[PDB]
Amino acid sequence: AFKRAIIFTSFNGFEKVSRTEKRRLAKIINARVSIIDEYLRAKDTNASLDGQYRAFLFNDESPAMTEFLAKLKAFAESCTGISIDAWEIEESEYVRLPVERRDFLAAANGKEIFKI
Amino acid sequence: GEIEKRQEENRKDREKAAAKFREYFPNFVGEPKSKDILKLRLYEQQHGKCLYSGKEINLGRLNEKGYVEIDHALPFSRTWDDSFNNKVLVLGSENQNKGNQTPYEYFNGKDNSREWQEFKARVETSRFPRSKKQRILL
Repeated sequence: AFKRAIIFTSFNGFEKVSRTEKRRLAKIINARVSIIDEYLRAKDTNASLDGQYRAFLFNDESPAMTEFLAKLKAFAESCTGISIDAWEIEESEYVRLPVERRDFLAAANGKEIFKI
Repeated sequence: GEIEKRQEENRKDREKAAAKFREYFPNFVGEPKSKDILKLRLYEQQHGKCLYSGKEINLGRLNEKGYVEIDHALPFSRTWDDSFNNKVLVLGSENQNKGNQTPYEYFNGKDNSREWQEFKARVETSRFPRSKKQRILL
């Protein structure tokens, strides 16, 4: 079945996240990004990563979704000031939501996977 | 080298894109062609919706003949040949009355119809290149 991994990354705490933590996050993200979903591309910056939702399309018949989620979670767990919250939502429900604030709404409307 | 560099960058882009395509569509026969990838990219760029009707596209059926099609939003009277990028994804059952009209024409732009307004809203919240958005809206 088609699903979206909804991911929300936020920089908690004033003990700023290092530039290399940002780089590591942007790389885990960009591993899933292709020309199909070029908009999802991440940079190692506040503007690109802090308080941003990203919605990653998966066919869950593939082990890919779980591998991706596993990497993000392990990564957040190694960090002190990068919080990651993850939800799943079925694609048929996702594409039915409004375009405006879609991912925020998918996050309110989906099943929560984890929050670190 | 510059040609060779470009070749190799384009192979990498396309392998990455094909890989996702195969993940999504494990029962699809053959390697995806450029047009198959393009249906998927326009599906994403249009937030999963037919650009003319605003109807949801069943991604499961994306490769079904008849179901969705790539159309030229404009006839060749506004693009001699290939000066555009104005390819849009539309459901099969929503693009027959259009003929050779532009979207402005077809959707009653001069009257500022509510359906013109909706079409315009779908174009502008799309992820199409800025220039594509403009071409499409006459």
